Amino acid sequence: SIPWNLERITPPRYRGGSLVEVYLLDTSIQSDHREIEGRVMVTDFENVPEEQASKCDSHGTHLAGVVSGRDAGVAKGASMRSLRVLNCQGKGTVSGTLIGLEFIRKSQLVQPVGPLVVLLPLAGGYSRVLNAACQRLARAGVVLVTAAGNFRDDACLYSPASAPEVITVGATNAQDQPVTLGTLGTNFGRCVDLFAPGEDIIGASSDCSTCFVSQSGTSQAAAHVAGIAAMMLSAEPELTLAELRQRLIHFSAKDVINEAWFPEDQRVLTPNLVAALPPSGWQLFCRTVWSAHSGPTRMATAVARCAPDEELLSCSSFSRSGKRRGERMEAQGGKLVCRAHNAFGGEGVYAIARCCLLPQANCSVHTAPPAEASMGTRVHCHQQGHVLTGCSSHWEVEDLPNQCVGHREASIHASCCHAPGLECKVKEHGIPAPQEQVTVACEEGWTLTGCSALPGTSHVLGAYAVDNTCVVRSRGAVTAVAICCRSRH
Amino acid sequence: TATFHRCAKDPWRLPGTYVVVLKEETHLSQSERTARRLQAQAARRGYLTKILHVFHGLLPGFLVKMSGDLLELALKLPHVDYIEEDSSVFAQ
Repeated sequence: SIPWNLERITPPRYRGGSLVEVYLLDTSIQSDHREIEGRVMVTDFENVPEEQASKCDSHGTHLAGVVSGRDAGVAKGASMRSLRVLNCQGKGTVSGTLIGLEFIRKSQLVQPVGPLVVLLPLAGGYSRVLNAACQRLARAGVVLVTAAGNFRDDACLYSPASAPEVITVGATNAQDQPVTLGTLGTNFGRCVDLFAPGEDIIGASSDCSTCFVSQSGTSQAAAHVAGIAAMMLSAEPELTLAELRQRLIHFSAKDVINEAWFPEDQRVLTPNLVAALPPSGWQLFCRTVWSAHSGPTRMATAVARCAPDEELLSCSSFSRSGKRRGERMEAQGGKLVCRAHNAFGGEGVYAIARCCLLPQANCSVHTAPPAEASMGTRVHCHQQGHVLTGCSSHWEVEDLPNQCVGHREASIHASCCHAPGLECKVKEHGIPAPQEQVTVACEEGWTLTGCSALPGTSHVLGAYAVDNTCVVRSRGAVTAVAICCRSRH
Repeated sequence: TATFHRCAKDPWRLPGTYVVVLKEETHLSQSERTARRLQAQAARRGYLTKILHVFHGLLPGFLVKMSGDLLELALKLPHVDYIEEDSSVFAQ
């Protein structure tokens, strides 16, 4: 009797979000439906293009039910306010959505409440102004959850999906696989943060006040995360956007999606995560941030940045062709970023950042230039009490304990932090004949902070952290090297 | 120097309406005078315009119904950061 999707987001151990309000920008809704009656308030804001109450109310009514519905909701009896920005055929405009977002911000200024989650179950093409408006509203301290989009495409090409400071949600089904929708289906890619149940989702039907219908889509999926976020914020009202995103990632089910469904290039870029509520001491959260592809230009660099309240603990790079000049950790505005260099004749590279929540942290980078005509380039965290959390390396040519080692022709960069509460170890795995990739994983209860390939003459395409596993990609032998840390209390 | 943008998905474009986005610092009062200045300059050139909405709260600027002929002119208005042609969004 428990709907598959509500069971699916239930953690392995488990016992609303009442001080949180959720805003919904969608179609009009049947507010007196028994699932939501009394808990959803219609603002009567409307801004919709020109084109039956039940048909018109269908999409928004269902979504309101998914978030907060009395029987089939995620955050049963959480408060919602709804704005109408989609018409009866489910169509809206960017300007309309802009005005709705502005309306939410004005209301908050006029009458402040607690944490606000804004659900945007809609998508259009990439929009500079819509993305800026979402970024702005997020920097004002609001949480935005949006649909990845249903075009079986890279979500970075749509908005608000592609806006970096919103949480973008793809749809998976009861088999934990990406949802197909006609000839299309859930979007994917590095602009998608995680997936959630988005097929055969039962919820309020606007056909009648007690009726129910089953719907599919990344809107439904986004509704699940909006409700999960409402619950997380109710329990921990002080969470920042970065802290909330790291928890969503951490409490998600890992690696249950079969990546073969995605096109080849998008498999590394797409988080294999299906959302779940927390099971409900301090511990170390890290996440992997992929940059936009740098592009083919000769002096092209890709940059991966952490949130302001995160630390960058390591930096790797990847290229499909393998034509790359590595990566470096550098400071911008006084925050370290991850910067990768394309090979002059290459198609481009990704920079890949490992971003962690480490408050009691003073970190820094140590760099040594190429040693040349030596064994190799070395550098290490020299002072006592400091731990190495990542190694990086970048070179200028086209041909070639607490310590990082690099090729004799490359510069070497170590990330060093003073964090006494922290313990780290290095685990290595080498494969003589790499079939395609070599991986090594941190032990259960440890967090991967750093992932790299042991230097040599291997034609490695690069390396990246996938959750707590270090992956090195190859075209002697190839060795994956993971740096793992955990708190000690 | 201000730039112009429209949806790369052609069928999703809504020409004839534009979002004029002003520089971050721009104050509501300046936004309103910029919009009045556009209508006036537009009028001297024979063009009807309609200011559908002035933004304050997240993003300074305004929504204007006008011919695209006026975009070069609008891009030279004071305080303009960029202008984006409106486009469609769809329930997912």
